[PDB]
Amino acid sequence: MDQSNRYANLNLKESELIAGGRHVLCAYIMKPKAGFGNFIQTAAHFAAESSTGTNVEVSTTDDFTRGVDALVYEVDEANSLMKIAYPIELFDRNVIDGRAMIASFLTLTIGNNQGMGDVEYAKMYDFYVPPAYLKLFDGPSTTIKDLWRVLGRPVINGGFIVGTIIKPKLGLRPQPFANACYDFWLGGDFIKNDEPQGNQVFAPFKDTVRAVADAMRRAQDKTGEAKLFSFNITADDHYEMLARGEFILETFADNADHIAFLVDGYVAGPAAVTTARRAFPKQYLHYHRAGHGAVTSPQSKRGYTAFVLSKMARLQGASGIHTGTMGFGKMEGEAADRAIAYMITEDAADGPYFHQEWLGMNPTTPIISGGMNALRMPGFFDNLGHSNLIMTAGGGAFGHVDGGAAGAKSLRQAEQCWKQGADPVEFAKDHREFARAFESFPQDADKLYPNWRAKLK
Amino acid sequence: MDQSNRYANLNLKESELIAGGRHVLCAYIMKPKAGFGNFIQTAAHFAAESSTGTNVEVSTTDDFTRGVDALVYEVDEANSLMKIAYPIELFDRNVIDGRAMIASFLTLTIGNNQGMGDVEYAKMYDFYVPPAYLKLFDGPSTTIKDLWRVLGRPVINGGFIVGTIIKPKLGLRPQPFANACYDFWLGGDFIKNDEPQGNQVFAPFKDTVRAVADAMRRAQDKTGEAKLFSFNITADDHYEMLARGEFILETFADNADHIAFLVDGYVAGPAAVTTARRAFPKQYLHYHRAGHGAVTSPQSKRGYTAFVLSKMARLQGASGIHTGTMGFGKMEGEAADRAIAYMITEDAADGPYFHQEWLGMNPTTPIISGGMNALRMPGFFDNLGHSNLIMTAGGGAFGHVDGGAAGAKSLRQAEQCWKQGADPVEFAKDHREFARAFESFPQDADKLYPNWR
Amino acid sequence: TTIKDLWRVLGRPVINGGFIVGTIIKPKLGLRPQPFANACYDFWLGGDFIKNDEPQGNQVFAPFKDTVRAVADAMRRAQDKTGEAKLFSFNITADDHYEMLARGEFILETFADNADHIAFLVDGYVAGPAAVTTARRAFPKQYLHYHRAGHGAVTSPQSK
Ligand SMILES: [Mg+2]
Ligand SMILES: [Mg+2]
Repeated sequence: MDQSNRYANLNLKESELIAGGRHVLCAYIMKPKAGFGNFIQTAAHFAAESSTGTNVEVSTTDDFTRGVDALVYEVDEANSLMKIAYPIELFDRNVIDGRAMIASFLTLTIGNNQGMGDVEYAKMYDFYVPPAYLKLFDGPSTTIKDLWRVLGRPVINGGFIVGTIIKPKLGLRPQPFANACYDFWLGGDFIKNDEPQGNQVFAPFKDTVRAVADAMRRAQDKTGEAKLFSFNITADDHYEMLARGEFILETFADNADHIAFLVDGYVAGPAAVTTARRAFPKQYLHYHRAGHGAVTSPQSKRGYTAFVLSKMARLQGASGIHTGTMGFGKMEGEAADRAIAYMITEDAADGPYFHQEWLGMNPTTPIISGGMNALRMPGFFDNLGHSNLIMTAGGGAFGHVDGGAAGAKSLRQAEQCWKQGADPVEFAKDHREFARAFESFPQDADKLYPNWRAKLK
Repeated sequence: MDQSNRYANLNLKESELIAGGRHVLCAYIMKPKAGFGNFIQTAAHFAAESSTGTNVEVSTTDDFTRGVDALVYEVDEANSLMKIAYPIELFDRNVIDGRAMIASFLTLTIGNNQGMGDVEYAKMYDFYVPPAYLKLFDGPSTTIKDLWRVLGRPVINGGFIVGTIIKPKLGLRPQPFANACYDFWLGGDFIKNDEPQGNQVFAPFKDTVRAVADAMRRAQDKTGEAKLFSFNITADDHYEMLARGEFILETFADNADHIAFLVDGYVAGPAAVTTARRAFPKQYLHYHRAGHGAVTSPQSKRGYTAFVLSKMARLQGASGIHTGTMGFGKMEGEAADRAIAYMITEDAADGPYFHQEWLGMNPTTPIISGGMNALRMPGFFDNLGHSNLIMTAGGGAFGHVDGGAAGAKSLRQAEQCWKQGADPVEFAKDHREFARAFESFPQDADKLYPNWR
Repeated sequence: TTIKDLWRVLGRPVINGGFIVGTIIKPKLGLRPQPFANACYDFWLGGDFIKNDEPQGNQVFAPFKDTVRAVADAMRRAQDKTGEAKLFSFNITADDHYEMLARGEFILETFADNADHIAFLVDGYVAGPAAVTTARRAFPKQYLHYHRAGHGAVTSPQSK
């Protein structure tokens, strides 16, 4: 059956839908399967499956139902574009506090529509949230501002947070793990657990947390500077997440405000993110997106983009989220992903299809991770336009010839170099640790700074 | 960094890895990106990223780390096949109870490896869980057995549970919603909330729950048979899920054991599933997989298959999960998906790559939903081989010419027809409601039963 | 939570959103639930914000649950008539931490889609820092209205 009469209204104007403030708008790149309806027919069916409908007419359908139908308001078949308007009354709300839930947004806008037999593929590229729905989201409670304050930096434009991941990803016992933390902290600010690190049998959670707490205390006493750690508290069980978080804060004691909580938000889901967000609003919530590539990759024609994911994470209340290296590291990414960073940090920003006003909702920090080092940094910062962010370089720090501490300093210096607009090769002459990064990663040094060896050694 | 020397050992035998009981095994269909390492090099890097490694050598790496490395033990480049052995010590365990978590399995085996710059794509098709790891998973607490007991059916081979979804998907107010439930329940057993139904402003949760409870009481008094409802308790907030669940059970009272709890497990995640599983172990946990098609579709070359999803759901403790219509309904699916059902229901079963022993872990029910009706059912049951399952037909029930109750009866009769081995067209002469399904869905009747007129 | 969050609910700009027109329903105590709610509705036809008077709560003549429900109905009616959002600041003060939680939780569930229109008033000087923190930590997303009743015993310039 053809449902385009009911679920398509191409005469609706996007500007009026936005001005009305009663509709969530979603922009998809969609292709119908061969042998079914045309583009508008398939889009109308997509809208029906994503709101009030099904594949057949039902006797229960009355007047009221029609008013909450999702509507295809714009199509561009040549570019495979479909835009759908979802009345805000469709989205589920908490009984306990009347607030919105991202689970409902996902269920309607990217749920059953992903398994439709007449659709080859459909991927969400952007969404618009009006004030009436936006204000019902948690939003971030803790921001980079709170990390800057702990570090003794200015709370506005406090700058670059030098970070790392203790490698190996898994395998280090509690004390060796803690010793590596101490070493890095002599030169750097921030350490994160690698995504799967927790309570493995060879590195029990409580032993590791205690050793790291001792290492932080020692590093702070030596350097006279505050240090930060992001612990993985991810679990299937809500109560396990609470047990981990509570143990950490009590253990760190006077250093409890130096602690972020990492959550594997993509694989554990929105429920895990919210547990951390609502139980620990005063602790920086570090959304780790491990597994997101299954849908967000440009190779994928389904689900949603990294842009959409990041925008949702801000609404969920992530204090920071991994935005990728934007083509400058080892993982998949593009230079145009800078727009992701601005969507999560600014009060107003443009997506690929919709302009978004955040109405003073707190920003989410871009966390930069994956195959970065001191040499690759100036190019990254040039593309982005700022260094108010966290960057974690595991290999870039501990792979430095002179070790972790020196590795941390080369990262520090690389951003200092970028900030003062200096030539990296010339800058390196007067900055040892940064100059030693060229020798640590020669392949990168030859590609990025072709004639470095002649000038430097 | 060529990391094949450390993270690849093709001389390891799969049979010995299984016999040892110390490794989770994963089977992936993978393709390297052009311009990087070869197949084995890329697989080794994949294994490193999925366990102990990174893209560069690090000074901190000691010899203990080497013992917990994931290892590529088998490759078949021509068929894009890569098999990896993950030592069970890698997987995270609860501090509170020492039990396993699926979140850790997912993070290692299908996490950061999905964003690697040197991999075009990689999708998991099967996994093997040894006894030492398997026994640490929750597993299902409630099964179809418990639903059969409530219905007054035999607890062994209690048969087909006739179900539906109250359509429209959203839009019905509490009393009209409840009236439709009552109507269906005159002929059927089971009703589920549609995946997004909850506490919308036009149909508040508490008003709807109360109206449905009244409708169940009325339908049970009229028919003299027990009726079942599966309520959506999904939420981002753990405490919201608890509030919904607790309210429902207190409201239904003496009918509280007639209630299943539906969780949008794919979009809300494992954390939401576990909340329901651990807080309400005595209530049938209905895993709704909405959104799964983003990765599970054969069109997708990434993430994991529907088979893998279903197998994980059993470990998580789903009492039932949607397995799709196996090519017989409106959604994407294939006849070979019958193997999904057997993996979730049997104590021993074969996946596409690994044989799995469940060690007496409870079964997860196959829930059949999406564009089904009485006409499409006999073909579905023939392919599967049994009718010990729940089937929900929204359009197939309320789209019936005579209405919901008659729609329910046509579904009942369609399974009776299959069970007896009768010809659907001839069976329909003696069974009105089933015969009226041909008239209700003529397009389907013409394809499946050409000369029905 | 700040005034920014109240401005957002009112549909005002989040920067310099301006003046929030408020009142206290007088008499301070004595109004039964429905007369109390009727007075709220009346004021809300022209104003934004209503606060409980400091001692208003669960008096025997105006039970807490009956009053909260009547006010919720009055807010809904006033918003439907005016087409503008309305705000209420409820007194949740108690000696018992769990009483404060019971009151707060009841209010938010009752107001439902209007739960972000609710502030929580605490008699912070007389009940003390412990009461303030209960509200602050249990309900961080609800505007915390510190009522200072009794402060004059020390803060007055007459006091040395
Ligand atoms: Mg990592
Ligand atoms: Mg459905």
